[PDB]
Amino acid sequence: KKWIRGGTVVTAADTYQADVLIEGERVVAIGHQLSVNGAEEIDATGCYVIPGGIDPHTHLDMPFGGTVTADDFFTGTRAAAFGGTTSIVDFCLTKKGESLKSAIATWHEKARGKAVIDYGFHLMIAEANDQVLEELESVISSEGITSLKVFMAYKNVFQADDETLFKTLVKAKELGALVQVHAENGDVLDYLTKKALAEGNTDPIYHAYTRPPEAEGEATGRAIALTALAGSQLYVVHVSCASAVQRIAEAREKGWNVYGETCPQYLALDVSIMDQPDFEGAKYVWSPPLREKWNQEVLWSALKNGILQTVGSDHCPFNFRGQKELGRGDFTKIPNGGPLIEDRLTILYSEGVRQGRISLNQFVDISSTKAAKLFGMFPRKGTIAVGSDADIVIFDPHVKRTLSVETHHMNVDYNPFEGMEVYGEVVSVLSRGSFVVRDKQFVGQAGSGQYIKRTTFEQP
Amino acid sequence: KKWIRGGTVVTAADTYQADVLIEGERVVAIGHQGAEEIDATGCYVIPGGIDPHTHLDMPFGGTVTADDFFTGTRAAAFGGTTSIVDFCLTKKGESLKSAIATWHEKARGKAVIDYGFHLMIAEANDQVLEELESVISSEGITSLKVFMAYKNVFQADDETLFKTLVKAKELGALVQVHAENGDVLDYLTKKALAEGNTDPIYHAYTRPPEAEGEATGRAIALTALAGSQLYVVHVSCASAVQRIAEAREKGWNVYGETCPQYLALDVSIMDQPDFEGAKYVWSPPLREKWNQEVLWSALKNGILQTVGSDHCPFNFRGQKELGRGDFTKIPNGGPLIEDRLTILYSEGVRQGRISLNQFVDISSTKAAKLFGMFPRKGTIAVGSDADIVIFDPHVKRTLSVETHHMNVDYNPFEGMEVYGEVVSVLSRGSFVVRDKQFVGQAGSGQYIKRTTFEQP
Ligand SMILES: [Mn+2]
Ligand SMILES: [Mn+2]
Ligand SMILES: [Mn+2]
Ligand SMILES: [Mn+2]
Repeated sequence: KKWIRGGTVVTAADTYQADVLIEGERVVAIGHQLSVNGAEEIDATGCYVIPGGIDPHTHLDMPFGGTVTADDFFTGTRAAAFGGTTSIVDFCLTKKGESLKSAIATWHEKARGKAVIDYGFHLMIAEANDQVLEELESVISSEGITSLKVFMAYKNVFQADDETLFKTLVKAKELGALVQVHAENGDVLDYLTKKALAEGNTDPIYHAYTRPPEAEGEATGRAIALTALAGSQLYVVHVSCASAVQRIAEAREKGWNVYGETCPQYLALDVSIMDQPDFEGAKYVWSPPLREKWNQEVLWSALKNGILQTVGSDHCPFNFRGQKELGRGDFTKIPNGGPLIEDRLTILYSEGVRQGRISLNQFVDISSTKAAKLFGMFPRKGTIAVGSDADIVIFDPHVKRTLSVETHHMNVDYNPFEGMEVYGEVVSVLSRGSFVVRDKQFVGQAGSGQYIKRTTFEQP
Repeated sequence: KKWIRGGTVVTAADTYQADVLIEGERVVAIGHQGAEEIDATGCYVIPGGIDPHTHLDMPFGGTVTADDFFTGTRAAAFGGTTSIVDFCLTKKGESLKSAIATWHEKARGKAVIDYGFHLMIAEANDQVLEELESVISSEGITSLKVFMAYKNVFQADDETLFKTLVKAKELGALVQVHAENGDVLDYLTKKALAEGNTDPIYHAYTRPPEAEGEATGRAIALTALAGSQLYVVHVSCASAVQRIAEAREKGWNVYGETCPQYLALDVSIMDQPDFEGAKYVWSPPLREKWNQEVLWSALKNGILQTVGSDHCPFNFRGQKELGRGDFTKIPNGGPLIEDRLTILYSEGVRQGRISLNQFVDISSTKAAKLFGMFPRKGTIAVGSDADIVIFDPHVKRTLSVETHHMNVDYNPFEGMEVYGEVVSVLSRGSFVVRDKQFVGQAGSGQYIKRTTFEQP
């Protein structure tokens, strides 16, 4: 038994002052004057009390290049916890000619004992031959997985043809699974990529100009069209640019079940930061690339008027030295990815709520709740109500602080928002009503995290 | 020397009454005040049809298209058209020159009217990208079909599609696309068989408009990315006109074509008892009647700008019969070459959807300027080849197999009451048809070597 009193609680809907009362793992009662017989106090006067961040886009301990992502399931989840997030959903990668159960098995072992907070998996689909379509039944029922990434880019590495894409959409309809897509046209990027090399433009900046917004717009559009044709449901990850928001809007006007996600870097960074003398642009090499500043407003507007509806990290980080160095000679060999898991929550807060782009209630919805409802964790996660796992987060909105590698908790040598002056700070984080962070101290234990078995798809 | 007097001449721009004067193969002077007279009092005098979408003597299935380059071009001439552009099909692992060679031989001696070639592109590996220079300079070819559908038969991936667009930019070639998503159609197709829906009607429901809208959108997006120029063939539905419109508003060089069947027929005609729907099996399929208005509006306000037949005909007996058991085997195609000109007239001008001037532009001129045959073809001016057509707008007549000139057992517009009739057709100032008689000779037709791309 724990007792948070003094807090102003904030959810996707409600904003009120009251004490919450946790017993075991779950919130149990909310109000004035509860029955707190002999239970641990926690003072939350002055602070906001909010549900835990859910971060539906994480690639922890992944290979990309012959090298692996810096954070593991321990370093990763900890950093998430530090930066306000209590539950992640990671991308289980399948390898053509692939026991689907054996890939999953691998991702479980990658977590077990390391993870401090709760976590779930998405399942990547490489080919959708008869073999794989069969296995999908097992996984949705037994293995607690009900969402499915298809990459339309990374040619000869992860890329899938329209066939795979469509068969997977129609199955997903049949089984009740959200399909997700990395919507860029591999084929046009490969050509532009191999051409820019032909001409000796090897700098990291040419990572951005070799995958123009027109190519995201196109694949997003395409993936929407098949979803329409299949009668299925879509979640475009990482929308970076206006060309795609346009395509998502358009479909959601015709009432189809299309969904959208950004990340902070597209909300808070632009291309100009890559044009930088020495290898400094490799800090920003990730896909889709950073875009022109015009697009930040459009992305924001979309979140605000409910056109996009979740925010993830796409945390996939690599060290500037040694790792992002593989590829001094050419940008194709820069492993693509950023360290974004930690600051996410608070940049949403500081740049968004605090400068009047979204409401405080939307900030929760956009970082926590809506991601639970799409990925079938609701109401175990993503809210403060009676029954809900006690994934609470006390949050002090008055602190002003500068984001930095000197002070962050991810296991990497840089921070893409290095130097950003920012409001808000994570005081304490509970996961199923146990401290992971207290007064900004790691009091958690490795292995405490539990796998979340998600339910099948249901609108919002 | 020939002398057409009494005519009211009609072009893409002009409408006036005057005598034109042909000498040799070319119009030579026009105006008021020992040469062969031809009376055109009462009739319209207009430039020859150009039909930029023909598949004459083509294989599809293990069978071939009914009309050859003789029967075909004659029928065109009968129905008002003087110059065609046919689709030279390339096979993977393909001497590009040898494919062309084959398409020349298919014509030589058979063709009665003038003709050119498009070049199909199957793969755009280094080999083929190299050859393309020879062809655009030497072989007179400056337009290129890539099919995005017919999986494992003609279909190209986005790679081939993009490379070709960027090369086209580089050489000055119009790229053309058949814009349906092969992949989604294959699934829907093999699924509709799984369930035992083998009637010809399921040809239409296995390739919904959404899939044309998609490939159209897609092929437009690459064009933007390549800075190259596009011509979507056969736009059948609103989903694609939408996509074309949108790009043209942003000022890219995207072009659009329909055919009469999509202006004048709808799906309901397929739902018909016995194998009668197979008469309408072709790709894209007939659409709901809502779309005909949208297509017509586009032509009118200059969103689409050309009209072709996609003439690719097969006999209802024996040939269309190939797939009584299942619609995948029905060779996809219609007999559309002959009536095209006059359905554009009667349904379009006559019922007040287009102007008389636009009728020429939409059937003749604009196709010349996009395919690089202008001003040799597609107008009545001093210098232009005398591909004239005397045209009587007052005749009422019923379109029928009993009376048509294509070498096939049916007519898809069979029974349509229609205004207008082709009296006489000149090709380079020689009669191909006189007072509705075939006075032409096989082999008289000449290959037209087209120039590179330039706007409009
Ligand atoms: Mn991605
Ligand atoms: Mn990702
Ligand atoms: Mn076609
Ligand atoms: Mn065709």
